[PDB]
Amino acid sequence: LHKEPATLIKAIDGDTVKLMYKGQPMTARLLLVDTPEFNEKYGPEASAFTKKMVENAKKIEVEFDKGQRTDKYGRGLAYIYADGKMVNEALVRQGLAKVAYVYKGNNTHEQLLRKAEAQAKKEKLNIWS
Ligand SMILES: Cc1cn([C@H]2C[C@H](OP(=O)(O)O)[C@@H](COP(=O)(O)O)O2)c(=O)[nH]c1=O
Ligand SMILES: [Ca+2]
Repeated sequence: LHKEPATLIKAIDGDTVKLMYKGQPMTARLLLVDTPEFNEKYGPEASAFTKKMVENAKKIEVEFDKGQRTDKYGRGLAYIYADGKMVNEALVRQGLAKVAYVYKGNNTHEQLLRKAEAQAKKEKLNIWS
């Protein structure tokens, strides 16, 4: 896998961000995770976390996995990094997302995110509290 540069356009919610990628807008949905809806517990906290992470980054990168790059709603599917830190992993490690939507052939970072989830769960953080 490889990390490609992109520019933040706007944060959207806990697991969706709008990026300028190769000069065109992309609504990127984070691979392998599920954040609560804004009307669910920890929803606002998940949105706030991702917004702060992407808005404070000097450098955002997009990394597609090996399988499909667009979902059935027209969103890009990727791992997003903010100054070298993966947003997908950070959300999970904070108990603000669960590992979810794990489809064959787009699951490179599955083990990594499940490690994170295990720690968040042990710590009873947020969703796991
Ligand atoms: C993360 C991810 C979501 N999706 C789709 C599945 C869900 O639509 P379906 O329920 O109609 O199958 C939806 C959930 O997105 P959100 O959690 O953003 O609402 O996004 C993918 O198809 N592939 C993915 O890798
Ligand atoms: Ca969601």
